[PDB]
Parts: sequence; structure tokens; C-alpha cells
Amino acid sequence: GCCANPVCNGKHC
Repeated sequence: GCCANPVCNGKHC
């Protein structure tokens, strides 16, 4: 997942 990523958190999470 990419929810741990600062931006992808709010993107794909």
C-alpha cells in the first residue's frame, strides 16, 4: 500500500 506515503495517504488511502 501507499497509505504510509505522505501524499498517497490522501490519495489512495
